[PDB]
Amino acid sequence: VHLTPEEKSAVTALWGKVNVDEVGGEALGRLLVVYPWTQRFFESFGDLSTPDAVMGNPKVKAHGKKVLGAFSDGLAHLDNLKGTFATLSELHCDKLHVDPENFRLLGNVLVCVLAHHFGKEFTPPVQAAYQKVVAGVANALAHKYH
Amino acid sequence: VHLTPEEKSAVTALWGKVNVDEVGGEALGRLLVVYPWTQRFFESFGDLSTPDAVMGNPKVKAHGKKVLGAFSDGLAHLDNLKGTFATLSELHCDKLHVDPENFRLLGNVLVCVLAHHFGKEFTPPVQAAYQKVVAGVANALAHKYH
Amino acid sequence: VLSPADKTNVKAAWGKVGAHAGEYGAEALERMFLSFPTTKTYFPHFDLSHGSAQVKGHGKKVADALTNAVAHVDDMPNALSALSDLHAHKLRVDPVNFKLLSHCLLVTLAAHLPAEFTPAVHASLDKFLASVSTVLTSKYR
Amino acid sequence: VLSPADKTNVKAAWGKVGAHAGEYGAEALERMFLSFPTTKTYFPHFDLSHGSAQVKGHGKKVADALTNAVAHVDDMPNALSALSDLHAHKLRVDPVNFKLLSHCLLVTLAAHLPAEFTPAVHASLDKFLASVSTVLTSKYR
Ligand code: HEM
Ligand code: HEM
Ligand code: COH
Ligand code: COH
Repeated sequence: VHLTPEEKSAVTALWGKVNVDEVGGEALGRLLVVYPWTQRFFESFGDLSTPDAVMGNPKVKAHGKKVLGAFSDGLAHLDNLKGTFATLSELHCDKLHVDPENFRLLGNVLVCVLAHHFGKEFTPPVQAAYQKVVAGVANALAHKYH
Repeated sequence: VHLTPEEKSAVTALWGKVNVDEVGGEALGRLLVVYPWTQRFFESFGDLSTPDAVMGNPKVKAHGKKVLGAFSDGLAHLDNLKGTFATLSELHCDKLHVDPENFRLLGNVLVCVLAHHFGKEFTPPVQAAYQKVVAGVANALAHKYH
Repeated sequence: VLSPADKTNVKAAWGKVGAHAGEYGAEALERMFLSFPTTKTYFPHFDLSHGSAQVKGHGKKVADALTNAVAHVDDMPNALSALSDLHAHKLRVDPVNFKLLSHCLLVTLAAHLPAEFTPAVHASLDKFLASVSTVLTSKYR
Repeated sequence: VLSPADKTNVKAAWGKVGAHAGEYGAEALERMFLSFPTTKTYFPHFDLSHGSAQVKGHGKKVADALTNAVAHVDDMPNALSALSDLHAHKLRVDPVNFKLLSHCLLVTLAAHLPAEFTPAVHASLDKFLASVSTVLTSKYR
């Protein structure tokens, strides 16, 4: 995607402070709580019946970390998100059968989690820059659906 | 966008049978009837109070003809819609303040109009080719919004 | 909210659909899978090639539910209660895909009902399919 | 449909907003104009620069309507009746834009409410803003 250099250094600076394991676990857990039909893909994961059960489930936290890890690696290649995520795009279509609308919902939950975590440091221009990035990563992950 | 030569020749073939003035009048009038909030740009145009008033309004007909003629000239440049509609995108943002969701609603009403006009010749592969073209035109007209 | 005039227009149009409801139901599913390939992620267990018995079967089931909703258009929450539990708790289709099947059902009706698909009936049918989508989406959270 | 727990979670969270409701409404609008630039097409007559009195004035109106919706959360169609007339017949805001403001509102509440914006309160607030959005677009057609 196309970020102005002051949007790129807003995204970069904020992300140096993110504990990927902790924010990942929170973003995937809040996805499964706020939009519970996304639990569809995870019934091998255990008890997902209350908010407290989802946020403390160890397989949600482990998977959350896996997901934000691969998202982190895409922040390093913001000039060609489609090439970075082509293999995972193909895997989420052909093998996991994940409706790409789920990537957009996680994108917006991750902006809520960053806002919750960083408070007044997550200013309206920094949010704007992270909304272009998570729309770009959603886009990249949907590209090889067929 | 990206159409295969068999999807390009199916779009091209069917459009050779379109009366652009008549289908324009019908598509913009059905946009204004089915989704009445799109009438907000057009109170300069007179009586839009009932379905029959909308569909017989000569200004709605004249505007539908102008809109669909620019669409038609855009089917000759399917390789480069963004370049072809860049000035019209700027104009619809800066001067006419048209929410780009109106181009996606017009694109879906244009596909129901082609289906009504062409009946069983509008097959499921032909529809799929025209959905890519109208999503591409909507994208192109939304591209220089800021 | 469906106006009484919308209910008259939906009953007239779906009246003409009549016995072809099952066949139109399958055509709309096939138009959905070709036009919007991301909806195929909810049917990985189906043969989705043209004319398969699974799609024609499913088409007939979609169509009988819409016939049930037209017959009870004043009482669609109670009429589709079983179907809104099934999509909310078991299938869990993301709500964005109901708009994609409604558009392909509308396109299929357009292509088969040349005399009946007037502007006002198009409006009323779009509005009816959005109310069915809202009811099937009601109990998701 | 808001459960008794969702209403308790929205009244608690909006209670702790209290007097800052106005300031949080303006911040949510600013967030919406920068993140989703297409929503600026409904405000060509405003100064949308940072700190604008027009956005702050507008923000306070949005927030007072949401405070009125929380107080009347069992009877939101009648409380918000004049505002659904207004957005349906005069402003005529496309319905997709309500989901963009609702997300920005949630981000604003998240940024100002570190302890209250629990995963369960987040769910309840998202359901509440979707119910306000459904009422404000009820009369569009
Ligand atoms: C106009 C709205 C729709 C109607 C009326 C409708 C109706 C139905 C009906 C009647 C069934 C069969 C239930 C049974 O066996 O008792 C069903 C199943 C199902 N629906 Fe829906 N549906 C709608 C929209 C959707 C959409 C939007 C999708 C996904 C793109 C979807 C995906 C499914 C799937 C996965 C099944 C299960 C099929 C199987 O396992 O055989 N439905 N629907
Ligand atoms: C949570 C949803 C919303 C609430 C509660 C809300 C509330 C209001 C209120 C209270 C007013 C002022 C009414 C008056 O003048 O008496 C208003 C006006 C307006 N709203 Fe909304 N609104 C919402 C969503 C939207 C959205 C999503 C848009 C556009 C992106 C929008 C565009 C407008 C505009 C254009 C005005 C008029 C501004 C002016 O000319 O002064 N509103 N809204
Ligand atoms: C709610 C659906 C959902 C979403 C939003 C989502 C969003 C994202 C996303 C966007 C930010 C990225 C970067 C990833 C990245 C990944 N996902 Co998904 N995934 C999702 C459902 C899954 C599931 C399902 C698996 C498989 C886990 C398992 O049980 O093996 C998966 C696996 C993965 C893996 C592991 C693949 C392997 O070969 O082992 C990576 C990494 N991903 N995912
Ligand atoms: C519902 C809003 C709507 C839609 C969907 C829409 C969709 C489309 C569209 C999608 C296929 C195309 C290619 C066009 C193409 C055009 N539009 Co619009 N336009 C719209 C509202 C307008 C308005 C309003 C104007 C100004 C008309 C006037 O001033 O007479 C406009 C003007 C134009 C013009 C004239 C430009 C000039 O030089 O004056 C063209 C060409 N367009 N428009």
